[PDB]
Amino acid sequence: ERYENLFAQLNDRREGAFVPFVTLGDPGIEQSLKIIDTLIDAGADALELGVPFSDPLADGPTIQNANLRAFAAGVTPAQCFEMLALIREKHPTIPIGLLMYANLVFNNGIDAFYARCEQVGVDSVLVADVPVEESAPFRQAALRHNIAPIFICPPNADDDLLRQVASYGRGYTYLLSRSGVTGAENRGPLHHLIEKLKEYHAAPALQGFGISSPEQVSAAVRAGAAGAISGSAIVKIIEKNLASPKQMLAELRSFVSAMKAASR
Amino acid sequence: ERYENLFAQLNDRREGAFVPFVTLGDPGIEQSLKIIDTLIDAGADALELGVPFSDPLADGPTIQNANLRAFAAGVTPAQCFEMLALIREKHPTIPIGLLMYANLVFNNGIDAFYARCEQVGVDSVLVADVPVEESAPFRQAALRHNIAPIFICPPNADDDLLRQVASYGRGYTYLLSRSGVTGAENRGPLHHLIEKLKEYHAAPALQGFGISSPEQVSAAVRAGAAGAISGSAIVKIIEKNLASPKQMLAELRSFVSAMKAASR
Amino acid sequence: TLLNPYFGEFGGMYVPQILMPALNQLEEAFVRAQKDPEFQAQFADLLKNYAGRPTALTKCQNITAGTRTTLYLKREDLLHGGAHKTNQVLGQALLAKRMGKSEIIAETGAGQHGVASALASALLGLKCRIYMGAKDVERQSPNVFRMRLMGAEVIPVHSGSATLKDACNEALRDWSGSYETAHYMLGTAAGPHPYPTIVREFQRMIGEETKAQILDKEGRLPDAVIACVGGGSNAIGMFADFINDTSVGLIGVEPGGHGIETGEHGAPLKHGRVGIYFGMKAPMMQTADGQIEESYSISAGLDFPSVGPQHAYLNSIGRADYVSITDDEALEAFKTLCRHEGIIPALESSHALAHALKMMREQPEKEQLLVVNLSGRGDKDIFTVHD
Amino acid sequence: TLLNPYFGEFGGMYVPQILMPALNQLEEAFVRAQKDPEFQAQFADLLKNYAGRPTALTKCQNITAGTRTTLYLKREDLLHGGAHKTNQVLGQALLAKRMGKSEIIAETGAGQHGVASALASALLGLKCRIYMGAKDVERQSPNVFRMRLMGAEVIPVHSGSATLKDACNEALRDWSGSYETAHYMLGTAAGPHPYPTIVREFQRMIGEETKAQILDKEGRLPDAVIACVGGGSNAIGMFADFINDTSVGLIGVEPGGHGIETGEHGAPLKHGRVGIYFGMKAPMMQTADGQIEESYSISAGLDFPSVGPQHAYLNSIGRADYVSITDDEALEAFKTLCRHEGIIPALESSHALAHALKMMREQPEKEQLLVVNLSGRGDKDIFTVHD
Ligand SMILES: O=P(O)(O)/C=C/CCSc1cc(F)ccc1O
Ligand SMILES: O=P(O)(O)/C=C/CCSc1cc(F)ccc1O
Ligand SMILES: *Cc1c(COP(=O)(O)O)cnc(C)c1O
Ligand SMILES: *Cc1c(COP(=O)(O)O)cnc(C)c1O
Ligand code: NA
Ligand code: NA
Repeated sequence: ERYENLFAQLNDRREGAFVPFVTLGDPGIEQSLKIIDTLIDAGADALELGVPFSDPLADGPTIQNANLRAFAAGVTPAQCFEMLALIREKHPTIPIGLLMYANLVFNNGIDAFYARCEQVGVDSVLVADVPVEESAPFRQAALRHNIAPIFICPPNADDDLLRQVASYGRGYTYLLSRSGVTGAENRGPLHHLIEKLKEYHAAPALQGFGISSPEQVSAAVRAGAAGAISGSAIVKIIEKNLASPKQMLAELRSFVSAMKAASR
Repeated sequence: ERYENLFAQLNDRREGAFVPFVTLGDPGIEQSLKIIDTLIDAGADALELGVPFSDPLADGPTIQNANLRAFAAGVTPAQCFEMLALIREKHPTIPIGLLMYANLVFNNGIDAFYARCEQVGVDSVLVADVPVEESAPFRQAALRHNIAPIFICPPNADDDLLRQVASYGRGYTYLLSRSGVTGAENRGPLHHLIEKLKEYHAAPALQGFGISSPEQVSAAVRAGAAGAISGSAIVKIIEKNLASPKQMLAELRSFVSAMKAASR
Repeated sequence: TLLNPYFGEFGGMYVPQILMPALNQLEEAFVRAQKDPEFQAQFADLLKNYAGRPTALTKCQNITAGTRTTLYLKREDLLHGGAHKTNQVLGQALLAKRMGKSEIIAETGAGQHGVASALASALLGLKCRIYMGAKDVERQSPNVFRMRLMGAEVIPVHSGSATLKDACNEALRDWSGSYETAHYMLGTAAGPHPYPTIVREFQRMIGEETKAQILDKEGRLPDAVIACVGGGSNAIGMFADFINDTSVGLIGVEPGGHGIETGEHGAPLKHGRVGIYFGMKAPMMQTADGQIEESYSISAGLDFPSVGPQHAYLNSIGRADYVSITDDEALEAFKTLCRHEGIIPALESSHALAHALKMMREQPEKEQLLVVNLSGRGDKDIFTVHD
Repeated sequence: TLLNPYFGEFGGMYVPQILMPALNQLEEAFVRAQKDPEFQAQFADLLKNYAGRPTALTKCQNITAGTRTTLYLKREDLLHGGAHKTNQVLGQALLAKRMGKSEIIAETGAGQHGVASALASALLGLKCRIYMGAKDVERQSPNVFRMRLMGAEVIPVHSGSATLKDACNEALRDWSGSYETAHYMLGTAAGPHPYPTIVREFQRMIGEETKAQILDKEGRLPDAVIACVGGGSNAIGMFADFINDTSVGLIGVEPGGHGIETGEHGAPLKHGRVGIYFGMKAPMMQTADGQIEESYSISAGLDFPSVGPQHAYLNSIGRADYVSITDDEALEAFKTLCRHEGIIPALESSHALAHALKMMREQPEKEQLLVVNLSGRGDKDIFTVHD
């Protein structure tokens, strides 16, 4: 119930949630651990973590390169779970969501993957390539191990989808602001969905895709969303400062402080 | 009637005719004129002269190269007729036969080509690619300008052909000893033809193709043929001694003296 | 959905939520098209007068001399374009048109699907976009020039391993943002439903023609029909009409590469592991950690690292049997057909021929009526087989 | 002879006396074959089940948009081997067999006739010998490997200009000594009788099929049929069945090279001079002195420096009309068909298309029903057109 607690807390502060994304192991394990602590220290309310996958078909160049850089460092899925445990042993309340692709969770049993998530302290799991029509086994397994199954609500969702998403999801509802793939390279009116989701008692919505500026997060909150997720804008700072780790952390701090301030 | 006179003369000597072949202009005009006089001086009874043609489809490598060497020297058909006139102005009785391909005589009128042959002192003309079935116009033109039309009698000629050859030919009947193309590279029983040709009152037969040794000409005579033609064996001596003109003439002499001696 | 997305445990619709309406749209347009005599008449005319349908069925007498086998070959190598791939793309193009679409997105490895998509679009007036891994682009200059000459836009993908896999990715990425104006022309009988069903249906002519053809020439159905399996389109097209004829054996051939035992092959259905990828649940070339891997073969066209769901299913119930053939084995069959029948087969098809040749050779006294699907022409492979 | 060796003033039998019985033999075997329903049934089966007969007749709608021309293309590019040349060699091979012959002698320039002779011999069990000028051998490595792979012996001729001309020579030289066991497979509708007559007759299917085909699709005979003229085989094959249909125009297209005015072309029938060569009386590429010269063109296959006697004759009486098309003109037509119809035409056939395109463009408001003979595939020319 990490998400439930955070949201009730943020509401009591009339505040929105700022959730940054990074790929576990980019540019290296040790440096990644360092980036994550900097993220939290600067104000992150929750975390969205992607484990390195060979074929990320829902990601743009920025995030595609994050996976490649991680692969270059030799980060394996088993090494990822080791990283996750340390992050929780350090930060007990922060919600942690995993960005996954289907094969990595089905690979050696759907059940066993979610069991491992529980054992590590993971809070939610979004499988980018599993639509509602195919979620049954992932939904069931997640619920059985106290992991929240994240469902995606596209900007063109009809009543039938909205009702389904509201009913099956938990933790947070991923409100897709745009069509296409991840990328702050190009920007992205969700008032209607936001109201209908609230009507069907869906989990609080977090707006994701294209969010790269302070004004963008304030707008999400004003629309009625409980917060916003930002990945490319974050990963871009890592890409920029690969030769100067210290520079990375410093610039990483300034960006998330600015973004957090915008949710007040 | 140059052929008629020569043959009656040779018969009165109980002798056969030795006829060497060369390509006009090989290896060069001046040197060719020199080779021809050497040929006659050493004993040649008559001459078979080929004018350079681009596609000699009845000739083997040896003679193919003679044409190429002539072309390399820049010998043209007009230059050939100039050469022929000088040869006659020097030697008045020796029979001279031309080895031709169809296009060169048809090129600028069949009639005009034979008229030029008369004006130069040519005695006979063999067009290698004109069978009896297609000779009418060449036969007629030749006869009209007192030039003898040479017909080929293959080793497999049936009665109908023998009768045709005997009736249309003049000067000499070209008795093909072999199948295939010109070449002393490979050797080659014509008794039956020789008798039948004599029976139909054909022009005296000269055996050609593959004749390269003294024994070969004596055998031709013994079979009943009035003589023998030899080209590759002659041209080969030219090819051999290109760098030593003097050597050429000397070796050219020895060969034709040996060959001539064999017809006695 | 209107039709079943699964063939037993295999198949499905594993794509992001955003692409689901695109798939339901396509499915519905297909169900309608299939009922429309006007669509059917148009598709038929294009196959006959433009593609060269029906293709011949050639008896190979020289090749089977001294044995009790009678071999015939389905002349798909005589189809316009040099491969079976042409039947499919025409139908899919007519579907895109039916939907009001004016743009085509394509995926290609060796180049064949690229050329076929490019020609269909030129004929039918559609704007074609084609994704090709930078490695394959460099490796396949002839097909790339052919594609461009036919008005198609070729786009090199440098991500991942820069090959078919990554081309497949970039295409979906593109499609997730353009599905409203563009239609994705998938190149094989795999991927998310309704592609496996649509590709089969638009490749059915093959076995349908083969049946009547063999029935006329021999008055009997064959004992077995054989076909190579890269992704599964030519194989399923041959199979389909004979599925309900229990006495006819269906044999699929997968590339063995340097040998199964070396791990250097492209036989996932038989030597891989079931996973979820490319909007599908099916056997796959995978690392122990679930990272998608590459398929290897002398023939570039048998590179697809997975396989069609209907094949995985026909295998599980025992309806069809699958085998593999190595590089050296496919080369031998290539050489043999050139020499004894005067036909130059694609190295792809050569895998199918090679198995038919083994069937004969191994049991020469066995009476057998065989049909191999010669899915393509081999002019393409002259230099490869030469070096 | 049993048949007439001349078409007016053109044609004949200008070969050395030694080869005359070979020609009379061939002629007589042809007259018999032509009367034999069993020969006819065998020839028919090979064309249908092995070569892909009948070939399609495709309407080109995109290409003629905005004009009053209706263009159709004879799909000879869909024949096994990629060219019309295949029909011919099968018949000639069956003739050699009928005669008791077991050896084949062949002539080839660009390689096409070589490949076609090689495949026919492999299928019919004949030993094939092929002569190719050393220049062409070096220039055409792909076809040379194809030939050898098909069991044929390739022999480079270094004499003269080492090209088609010299290949033609060496073949006759060989034939003058082997005619008793070998049969010479001449590659075009030219040479000494009975070759011009036999090649036409074994290429007749083309126009015959086109007639019924257009009659079915339009209920009318075409206004004109167009075809390129290298040696004349594809052109005469299209023409033949329409010769007695006076309302149908017959148009032959010769290569213009860099332009007639530059002397760098291959149009002897219209811009050469009548001579006697290759066992024939016909128009020829010649020097003023009567020395046989070479024909030039962007397409290697239109290199024959002379032309078929029946064409020279149809031209003289006014039955058929002949024109030429330059290199740049043939390239444009190549580009246009790829782009608007998705068909890659041989640069040979492109000369024919280019004229049909001019006919349209020059008089767009003229009602016209045209048929171009697409004699071959253009995969062969990709690199050439690319550089
Ligand atoms: O780069 P952006 O536009 O800011 C988006 C950040 C990444 C959010 S997590 C995620 C969710 C998906 F549904 C698919 C792929 C993903 O990586
Ligand atoms: O080289 P060889 O065998 O001695 C023959 C010499 C050449 C005789 S002249 C001739 C006659 C023909 F009927 C054809 C071509 C020719 O060059
Ligand atoms: C395109 C291609 C294939 C791969 O085929 P699938 O049928 O979809 O497995 C096979 N053979 C040829 C000749 C091809 O061009
Ligand atoms: C072989 C060849 C030719 C030359 O043709 P002829 O018909 O005999 O003039 C023409 N077109 C193609 C495609 C060829 O392959
Ligand atoms: Na595969
Ligand atoms: Na010509």
